[PDB]
Amino acid sequence: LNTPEDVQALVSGKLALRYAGRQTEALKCVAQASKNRSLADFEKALTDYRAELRDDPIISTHLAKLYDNLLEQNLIRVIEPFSRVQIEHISSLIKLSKADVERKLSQM
Amino acid sequence: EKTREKVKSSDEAVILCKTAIGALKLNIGDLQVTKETIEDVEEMLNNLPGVTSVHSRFYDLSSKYYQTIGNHASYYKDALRFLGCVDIKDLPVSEQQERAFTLGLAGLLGEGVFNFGELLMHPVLESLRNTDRQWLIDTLYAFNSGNVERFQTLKTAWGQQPDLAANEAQLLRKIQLLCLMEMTFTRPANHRQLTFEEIAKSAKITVNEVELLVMKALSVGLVKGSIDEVDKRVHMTWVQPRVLDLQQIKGMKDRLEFWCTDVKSMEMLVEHQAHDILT
Amino acid sequence: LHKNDIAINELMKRYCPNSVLVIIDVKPKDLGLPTEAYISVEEVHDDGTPTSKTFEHVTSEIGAEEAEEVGVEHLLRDIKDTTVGTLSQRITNQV
Amino acid sequence: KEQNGDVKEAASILQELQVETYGSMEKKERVEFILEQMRLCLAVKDYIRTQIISKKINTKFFQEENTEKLKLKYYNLMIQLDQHEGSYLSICKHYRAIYDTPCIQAESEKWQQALKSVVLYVILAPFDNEQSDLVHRISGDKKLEEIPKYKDLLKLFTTMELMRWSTLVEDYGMELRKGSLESPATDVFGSTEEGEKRWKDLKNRVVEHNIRIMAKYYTRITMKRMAQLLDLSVDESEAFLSNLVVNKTIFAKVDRLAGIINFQRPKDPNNLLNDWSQKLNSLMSLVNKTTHLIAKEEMIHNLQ
Repeated sequence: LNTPEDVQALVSGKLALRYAGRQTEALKCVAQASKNRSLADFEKALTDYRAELRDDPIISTHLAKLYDNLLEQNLIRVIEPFSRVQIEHISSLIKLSKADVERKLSQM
Repeated sequence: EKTREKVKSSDEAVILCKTAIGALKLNIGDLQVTKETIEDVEEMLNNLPGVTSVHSRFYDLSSKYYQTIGNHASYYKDALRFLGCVDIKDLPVSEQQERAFTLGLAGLLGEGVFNFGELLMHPVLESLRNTDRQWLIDTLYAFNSGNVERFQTLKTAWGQQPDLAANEAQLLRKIQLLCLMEMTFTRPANHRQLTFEEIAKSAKITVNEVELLVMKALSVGLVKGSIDEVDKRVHMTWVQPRVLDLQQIKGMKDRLEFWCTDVKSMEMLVEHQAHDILT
Repeated sequence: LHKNDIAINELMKRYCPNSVLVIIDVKPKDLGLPTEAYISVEEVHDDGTPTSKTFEHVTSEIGAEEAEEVGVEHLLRDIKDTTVGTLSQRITNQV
Repeated sequence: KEQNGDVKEAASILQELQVETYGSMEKKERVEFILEQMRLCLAVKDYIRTQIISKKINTKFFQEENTEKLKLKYYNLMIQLDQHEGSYLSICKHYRAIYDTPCIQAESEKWQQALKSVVLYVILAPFDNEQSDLVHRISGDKKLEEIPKYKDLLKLFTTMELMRWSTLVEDYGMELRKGSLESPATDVFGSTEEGEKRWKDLKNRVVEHNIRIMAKYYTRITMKRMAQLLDLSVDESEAFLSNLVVNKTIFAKVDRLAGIINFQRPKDPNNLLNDWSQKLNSLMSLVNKTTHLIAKEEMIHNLQ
């Protein structure tokens, strides 16, 4: 529903704190990751809890928050191309994280 | 005040009252009363401004308003009221030529129209121009036609020592718009792209000021140009023109009749091909 | 026009303060539209002369009104309506 | 007032900050008590709690028509409310509500700093229409244009033409030492924790001063020439122009290819206005050429 404020406020809910565990750490870390849209935070905290990430087989939600954010990320990184573009106009403009973060942009 | 309160005479008593205020305003001071009643003169001149005596006295009070400094640039219009007011010389030439002297000086001191050699086929100044110092007119022509000959545009500092350094950078701006009329007026048609050497050479300025120059011309609003400086070579649009010379009347006849009879002749050729299918 | 026309103009600008003249031609062959408009205002002059009261050429046209051509296009009878596709363009070209 | 405010705080008075609006509203003591918690929430320092209680402030739109100068003396507290955290368009009506008592008062220095504080937030306010005609309204003032630094302010806004940041450092950093009013120049520039953020907003002003006229102009200039006419270098150009291409409402054009850019932003979808402008303008001017050149030729042969 993309209201991470209420996700934070309802993991601050009393009965969720009654029924807490490690999956609530997954919910809180991915909640902060979507709260601030640090896609590196998203990837890192996502892959930290992969064994509990299996219980959501809809990871299309997760890689579509990656994707459906990356669309407007490539929109804000496609308008700055006429402000001052830097070296390798197609594959050094983005965040460029962890050894060629492409095969996604070119894939799209 | 007596001959204003008892006199409502039919041959324009109110404007002669206001010019009496103007002509004896010479002692009462000229800042408390100038705006109010001197502006009230042309407020009351709303019937028919064709007396030319009230208009010459109106120049006299508006020129005292020019003395008590407000709007140096209004002196060109105040010249359009004195130069406008007088037609035949009706006062001694032996004071008129010094009036033309200080008229050129004070029209130089007000820089709003920046083409002050606009009307110089005007008799009751040109008969003074050919009796005053002959180079002051030629340096008005160095602000009218061409922005070079440092002899002229520095002889205006040689002869006229005061009141030039107080306007020197703005006079450099005036010669830097004189290049803007030159480059599309005198040169062959436009060249479509005009180099930094050209503007800087007529401007006698560096490379890194013609940019400020062409933006300042846009702030003035005489040219709608595209600032072509990928090559430092500037592209041209419409400019507010300068005075068409006699030789420029002739060269205008040349390129204009070139256009006229070429378009007319090739038009008759197109119609000569289009002549066969009328029926 | 002639120089008496300003006296005509200003002598009839007393009823309404504007009186626009109309040049016409009873034998027109070379002109375009007969209707012409002047107005008598002043710019006074560059030399600011004593009242250079000038006729000022206002733009003009032939007007238009619905069903005033009932007589006209029935009378003239010679009109080739809608010659788009033939020779009107070259008449405009020549002229 | 036991401890004049310890951690014992509004936990006993937020219960009381909602009652009197329902029993019997008195139009002054409710105001004199609704001012009491903005200094409490400056100690809380939560500015969204300060706008909870400012939501309780601005639910009292019936504010004028009192007995006396008390609301006109409330206004200093009403502006102490949103001096710092007041948003950069809220400062428009807020820092013109600072002026309601200096219209009435008989001071000329508190009125002078009232004028310089009704004008020095124009720098703070982002590019808008209400600001742009607000400075059309407040211009033509009585003692505001008497400050040549306000002539600098307006000169930085009329056609704008370029600016040098260091000449601005001169003209508006000699005002932080020269004193006639001293408190608004402190609050905007002399301060650090917010005044230096307003220095950053002044850097926004100098770079948007660049970008506005360079979006108006510069078709086919290069890039190092661009940065040296920006008065800020090429890495400073990518910083200072990335943070205004995030404005994402100005379309510009740059390329590298060796370090050379170009322009003409819409890629010219026109063969239409060429015909429109060129031919309609020229042909109608030429049909005027008959109607008025032969008019003047007939005039000059009336007078011959």
